[PDB]
Amino acid sequence: GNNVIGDASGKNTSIEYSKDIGLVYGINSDALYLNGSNQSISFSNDFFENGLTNSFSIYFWLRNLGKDTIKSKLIGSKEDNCGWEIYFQDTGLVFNMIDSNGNEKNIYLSDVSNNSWHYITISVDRLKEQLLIFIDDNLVANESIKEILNIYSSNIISLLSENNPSYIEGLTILNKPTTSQEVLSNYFEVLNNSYIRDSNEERLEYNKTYQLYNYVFSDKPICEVKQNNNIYLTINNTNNLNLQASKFKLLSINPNKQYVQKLDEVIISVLDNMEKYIDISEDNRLQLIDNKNNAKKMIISNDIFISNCLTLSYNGKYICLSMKDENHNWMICNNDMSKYLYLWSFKP
Amino acid sequence: MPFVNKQFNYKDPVNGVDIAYIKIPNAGQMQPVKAFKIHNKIWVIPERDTFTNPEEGDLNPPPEAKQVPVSYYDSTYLSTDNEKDNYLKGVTKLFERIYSTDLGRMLLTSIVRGIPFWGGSTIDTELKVIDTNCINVIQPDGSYRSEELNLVIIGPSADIIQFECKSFGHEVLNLTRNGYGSTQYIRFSPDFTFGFEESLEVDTNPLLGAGKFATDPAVTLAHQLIHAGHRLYGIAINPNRVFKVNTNAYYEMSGLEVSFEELRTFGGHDAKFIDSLQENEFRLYYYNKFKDIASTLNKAKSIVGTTASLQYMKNVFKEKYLLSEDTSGKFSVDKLKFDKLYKMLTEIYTEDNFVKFFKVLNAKTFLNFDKAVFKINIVPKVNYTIYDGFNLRNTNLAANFNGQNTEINNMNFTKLKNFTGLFEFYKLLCVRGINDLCIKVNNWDLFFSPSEDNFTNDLNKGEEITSDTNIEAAEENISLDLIQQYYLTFNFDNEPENISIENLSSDIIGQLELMPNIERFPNGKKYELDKYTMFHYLRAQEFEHGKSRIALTNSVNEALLNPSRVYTFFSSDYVKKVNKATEAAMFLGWVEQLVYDFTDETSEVSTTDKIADITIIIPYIGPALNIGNMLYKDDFVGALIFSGAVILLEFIPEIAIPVLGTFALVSYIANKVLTVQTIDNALSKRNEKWDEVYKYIVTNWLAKVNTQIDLIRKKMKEALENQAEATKAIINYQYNQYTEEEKNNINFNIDDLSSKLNESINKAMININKFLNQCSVSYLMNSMIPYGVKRLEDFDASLKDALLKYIYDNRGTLIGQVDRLKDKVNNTLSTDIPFQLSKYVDNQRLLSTFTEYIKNIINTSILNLRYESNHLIDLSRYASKINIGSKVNFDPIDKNQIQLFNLESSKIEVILKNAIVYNSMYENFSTSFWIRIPKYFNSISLNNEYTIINCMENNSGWKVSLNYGEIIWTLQDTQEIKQRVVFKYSQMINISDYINRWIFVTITNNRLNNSKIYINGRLIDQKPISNLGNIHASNNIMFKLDGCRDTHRYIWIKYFNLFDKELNEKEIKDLYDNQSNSGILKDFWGDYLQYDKPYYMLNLYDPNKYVDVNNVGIRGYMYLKGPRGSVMTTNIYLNSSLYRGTKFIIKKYASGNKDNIVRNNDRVYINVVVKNKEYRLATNASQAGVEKILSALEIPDVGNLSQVVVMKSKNITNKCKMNLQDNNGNDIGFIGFHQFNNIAKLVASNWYNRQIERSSRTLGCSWEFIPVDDGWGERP
Amino acid sequence: NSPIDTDKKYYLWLREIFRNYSFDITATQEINTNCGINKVVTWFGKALN
Amino acid sequence: IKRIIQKKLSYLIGNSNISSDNLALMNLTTTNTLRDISNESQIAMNNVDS
Amino acid sequence: QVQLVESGGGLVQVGGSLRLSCVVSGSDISGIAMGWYRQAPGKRREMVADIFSGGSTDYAGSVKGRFTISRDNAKKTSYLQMNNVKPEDTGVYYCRLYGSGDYWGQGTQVTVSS
Ligand SMILES: [Mg+2]
Ligand SMILES: [Mg+2]
Ligand SMILES: [Zn+2]
Repeated sequence: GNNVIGDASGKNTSIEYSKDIGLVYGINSDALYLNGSNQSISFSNDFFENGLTNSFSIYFWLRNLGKDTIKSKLIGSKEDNCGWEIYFQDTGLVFNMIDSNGNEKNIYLSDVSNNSWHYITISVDRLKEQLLIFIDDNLVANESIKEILNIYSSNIISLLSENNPSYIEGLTILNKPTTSQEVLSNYFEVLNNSYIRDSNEERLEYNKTYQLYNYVFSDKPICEVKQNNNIYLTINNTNNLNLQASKFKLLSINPNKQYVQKLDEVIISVLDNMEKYIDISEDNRLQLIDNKNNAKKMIISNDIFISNCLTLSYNGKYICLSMKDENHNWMICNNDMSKYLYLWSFKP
Repeated sequence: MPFVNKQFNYKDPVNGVDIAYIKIPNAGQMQPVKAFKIHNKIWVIPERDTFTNPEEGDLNPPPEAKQVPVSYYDSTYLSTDNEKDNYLKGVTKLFERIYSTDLGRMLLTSIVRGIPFWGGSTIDTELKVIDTNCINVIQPDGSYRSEELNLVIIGPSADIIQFECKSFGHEVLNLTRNGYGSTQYIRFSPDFTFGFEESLEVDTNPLLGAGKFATDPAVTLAHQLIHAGHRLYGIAINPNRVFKVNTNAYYEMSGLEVSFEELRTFGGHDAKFIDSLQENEFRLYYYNKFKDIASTLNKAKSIVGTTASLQYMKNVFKEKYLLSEDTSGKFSVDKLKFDKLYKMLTEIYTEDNFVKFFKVLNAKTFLNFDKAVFKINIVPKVNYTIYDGFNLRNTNLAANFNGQNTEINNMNFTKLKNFTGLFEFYKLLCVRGINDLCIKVNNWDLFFSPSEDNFTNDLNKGEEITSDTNIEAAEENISLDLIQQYYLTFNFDNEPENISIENLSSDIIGQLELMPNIERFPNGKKYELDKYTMFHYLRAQEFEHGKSRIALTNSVNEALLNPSRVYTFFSSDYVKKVNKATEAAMFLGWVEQLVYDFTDETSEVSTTDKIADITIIIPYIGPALNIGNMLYKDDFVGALIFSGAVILLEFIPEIAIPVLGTFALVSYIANKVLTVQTIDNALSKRNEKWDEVYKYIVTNWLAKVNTQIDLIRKKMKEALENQAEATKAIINYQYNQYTEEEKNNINFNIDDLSSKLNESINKAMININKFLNQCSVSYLMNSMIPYGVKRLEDFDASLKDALLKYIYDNRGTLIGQVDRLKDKVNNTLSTDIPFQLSKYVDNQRLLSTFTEYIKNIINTSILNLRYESNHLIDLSRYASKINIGSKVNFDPIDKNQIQLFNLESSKIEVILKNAIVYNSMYENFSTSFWIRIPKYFNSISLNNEYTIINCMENNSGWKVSLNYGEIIWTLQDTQEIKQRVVFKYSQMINISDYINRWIFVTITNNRLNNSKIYINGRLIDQKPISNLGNIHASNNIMFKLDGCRDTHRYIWIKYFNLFDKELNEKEIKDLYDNQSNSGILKDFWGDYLQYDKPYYMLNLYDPNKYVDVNNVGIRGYMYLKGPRGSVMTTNIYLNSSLYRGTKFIIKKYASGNKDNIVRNNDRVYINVVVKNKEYRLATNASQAGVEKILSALEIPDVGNLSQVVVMKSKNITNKCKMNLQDNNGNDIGFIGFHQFNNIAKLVASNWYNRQIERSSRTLGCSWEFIPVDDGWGERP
Repeated sequence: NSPIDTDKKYYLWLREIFRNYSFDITATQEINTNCGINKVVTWFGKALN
Repeated sequence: IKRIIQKKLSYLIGNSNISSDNLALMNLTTTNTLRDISNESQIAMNNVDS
Repeated sequence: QVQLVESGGGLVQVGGSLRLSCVVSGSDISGIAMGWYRQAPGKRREMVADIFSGGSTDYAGSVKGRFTISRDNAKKTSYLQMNNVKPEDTGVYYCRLYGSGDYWGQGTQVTVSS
């Protein structure tokens, strides 16, 4: 009967948030959800006003429900057209950093508002006059801030997220600059907490409806087709042959366990006329069948360095796509394909 | 499923189908030659080329030597039938190796179905074959059959190693450039290969071999096959498109001839030397050529000269060119399909991608010119395999590309004289009277300076933004998954038939396609210079082999004017030490000091925190190549910090980015939709403009700047090699000066010293590669990109003004939306598109840097013992032999954990490869493993040393032994001089981190300084081993308790590793944290935390307390009670009682599998054992106070109380956390303790959730599960 | 130089002062000793003679 | 270092053409800069200790 | 829409010279190759010359050394200078812009008379 929001830095950080802000699990911990209309949260600290010589770092996990594209304030310490602000704009973010003399840094980061989690990192280094901006594991901006002098702003940082309902997790502010290694280390550590994720890097759930995509054919969904009066799975090679995308639901051996984890034994269900279950044929090729008892239990895992993709195996033989055949690329259980063919992803 | 479906021998009788004498097109009359059809449209003629070109019917050398770096001539080569059989089998083997790979399979398939076009008919309504695309095959009955084909492989011309694609041309058609295509004849020899120098791979392979590396012939064949594939589809780039170079400066080369076709064929960074403008130009040109072919097929009405139907030929060419056939049968070229085909033939068919597929070492660029020629023999399977090449698997040749090293795999490569003699093409550089001192500098040792006209652009040409203005897609870098995407949609089914064609004439008449007349670039051009050049500094470090003692000298002058003087950029103290006469008794210590100083100076790195994009600086680069100017190395460091990377360049490159072409917007009256679409298209084309200028700057950087840095890097490698060779020469003179008696008493192996200097140079080159790469990237980021960004911002300002005027002009049309469009324009154009290097260059992804570090650690392991499938094997590339004893016990839960008892049958033997056994005096090496040593109980273990790991041979080698609280490492040379290092842990301690717990042991051995022993990643002890001589380890490593007098003694051990280098503290810490299995919780001893297992409890804040239960029920509680007490055996052990207090049992709640292993974030129940019976840990979350007192309840009485526990594993991974949660998924808090009056009760507290991980305040909720173990074994 | 008159000029001066003092007071250099690698303070010798 | 910075600051506030509100902003920024200088000095003392 | 308009064709005596020109409207023709083809009566339209935006030229066999193809990107025009004409050079000459479409001209007749 309570939602606890606080600061664990041990400093004099004062937090004031709207009473009705919800918490939903994100990557590692619960994340604040802002509805974008009346929910906001402010952090107060004498260090947040920045200045002329202080170096600092900002990093957080953001998942935006990017409906609109107008310039809206997301988060920043802005007062007398001075300081810094991250805005929502177009398909992504905009970093604005302006000083008391008028020198400005307006940088557009593209492709962030795809309703998927992203790890945003900003590092302002005054000793080296260097600005670093990272999204996920890529260094998206390296700039020289030799021209930016005094960004003395308010001692409050106001997370507003105007006009865009969004999720924010793990907001962390440091008084030192960040190196690219540190960004990669934080990203990859936080990412593997034994949980499997969907296309949006949200936790994979049992008994939920998804659509399956292969890493190589990221935009071609997995569909179903009949060959010898029993039904198999393949991708849509012949452009829109009207093979509609198949509906997938994972089932665990446990009545409980809403969420999928590493090394889990799962069975796959497909919403055809009846609930069709996944089985391995004699030619190592996957097929849909009628009876639950014959469904094969596969062990599900993922790669540490690919955040939104997962792997499936049966008796050590992993699941991938076959060669051109019909033209149809069959789902097969074989270990003689390239590594990139074994990564799959689910989209709700 | 082989590409060549028949075993071909040169003495096989002719049959006229696949083995027969043939005559191909020729200038006049040609003698028929025996040829073999190895695949459809693929013939091989094991004959020297004296017939394809009538001007080259002579195998003797040409009148003037070819202007190529490496050339070899032998008029007797490929004359005997044995040579021809060897040639045929080698070509067959190379074709099989290419076809085995995915990319090569696609390449050969595309070559086969790319039949040359039937464009020989003068009448547009007919299809006539071209004679020059066919051959005549003599049948046994004496008749000849004319047959069309695609590819012929023949031997080389006069120059044996000059491989190229030839094709017979046409009277008016340029078959290789009009989309038609012609039959391709490739000059190739599989009995010879090139030899090149490489230093980039030391970052991932620090054990790289020394000297030259040999190119895999399969790569060269694939290169020529890609040329043939470009020519067969008629998309070969015009051979007069040449990357012009400046040849006027003293540092610039006298001349270079490279074609745009060759750059396209290479791929990687070489293909990026071409700007995007000319690439689009080429694509559209060949697109319209394909459309020409489509229209020719459409207007066709009949076929001539064959029995095959017209429709069949139309279908064949439809599949060759991927033409789209409509409902009426008319052919057309789809832009999408042509994109796929052109991209596959040009950007995927590259030498770089074949290098990636073949897994062999090869030059990253064409500017890494070849340096030698080697005779080879690839036919025997013991020398070369279809799947591995020279790098034979499970051998010494598999690792570090040692199969391609001409010195390690020396029996496979025989050096031959380079007919391009020394300094054949050169420049004469003279220093003005410091008379003149002049040096000849080889042409290919000079600087590649691309001309400005190569980088043409229309950035200054404005565009007209229309509502129909097309927005372009991305330009995806050719990655392996895209290659797989094309591989999975590739059609390997259809192969064109070998149809019956009308017989041609007996002698096919035809000549090759005309080559442009190339001028021999000037040679021997003399330059008069006022300053010593980098070439002079590099030349001063060279010397000639002989008897005379060469002496080092810091005066470049004196070194240049004396053969017996060698310049060195080292300190003057080094010069004095090396040049001194050393006595015999002091020889070995002298050599050791010289090695130490060499490694110290070469590995010298100065970190800087003052400039942004550069973090390290190597100072000796200053005096090594006279980079910049001035006296000391401090000048180099200071000037590098002050000026930037520009000092490293030999010529300042022009980066000329003009005013960007403004957009002109067309006006649509009374039309809202098309006007807003025009605005949006203008903004999108602006984004495209940002990307275009960025790409142009990256191309200019790759061609003008990065090449200079690469040459500097190569010359640094050369300078280090020169210094090492000079020092070795002086040391070996000194050794040979002795009477042979002193030479008997001193065991000196100069090859060992050469090795040692080689890996010292490898480390120095790791540092140099990192530094010079950083310099090149810094110059791109700071000195060239900003000119762009300025021009781009000016373009944004102009576009903003033009747009705002456009919107205010259509103010009536955009009624109401004036504000929204104004805001869109202002906000989009007020920002900057940041330049991301990972977008345009494949090298600079951060994940690849992490991968490089991990690989560098991995590739140093000469032995890696791991349990895979059902056997314990060696995961190293050497793949040593493992003999497992009958009584070796593997843990059923974690089979990597090996138990060794004090029995003769409980033993593990590793038979090492002969190339990885230790026999040296200078080679550093390391070992690491996890060991669990049980507590000692008997006094017989007192003063009883027993070996567990043995690598001793005749009292020489190394051993790991154990004693009472002692882990002992013992090194011993062949002279029985031995050194021991020890880690001591006491058994007289309350709670021990080592007794019966998993311990990560690491021993590093620097042959010059010390042997160090680390425990759990922390340095523990060190002993000087510099006084040790030659050590000869054992051919096998023995894991067995040897000499242990305790009959019941055993050990546990896992993750053994033997490395060929000295690990530093950082690397050992990385290994310790890597091998921790951080995803799985651990018990107190270090094993896997398990379900349904009773564990006594420890609290890490107060280890002297144990969990006890005051009373069972909701009204009771559990608290920490002390003291634990002490268990002891006098003079042996005195420890705190670990089996005291209540027990916990972890129960599965939401487990998705059945393995009884508690992983991280597992939702579990917890039972409490009181009076040997289980209760449930639970609490009432609705009681007042954040601290919720925990209680042990009857299992049927829990009801709806808070019981769901989330487990957490924090780093071994001994630290365990337990977050309590009710049945609604809410947090109750972590389980620790809180003070109520006297008693510290077990409490779920949400205050722990408010604390950052690893903080001291989290040590109260950190727990240690202790199960009963036979290594501890006190009374439960 | 011209004496500081605008607030910008003072910001430039103060930033350079801070950066130079930062580089001076935090000057370290890693060296090899018989005990291993040590992070030596650069100015120590000039500080206490 | 702090005395030099404070002397220059006080001199500029005493006699210069900068606007009063600007001078106030400068005072605030200089206070934060002194905090940063103290942090750097602390780093230096930790370095000498180690 | 892109438009190609040729001009300069006429009848010409053996060994004479004739200049063909072609102007473009609707595209900048920067970084776009151009070409001149000819169609003889009853034969297929054949390539005569090609010129790239950088200025590189590529000729056919029967036409090399007698014809010269040039271009001006600024004036958006392609030229074909025919020197030492021979009776085989008679036919309809067409200009082509190797662009996003099959951009052809109307065609102008050249007749070599003797
Ligand atoms: Mg509730
Ligand atoms: Mg307390
Ligand atoms: Zn080539």
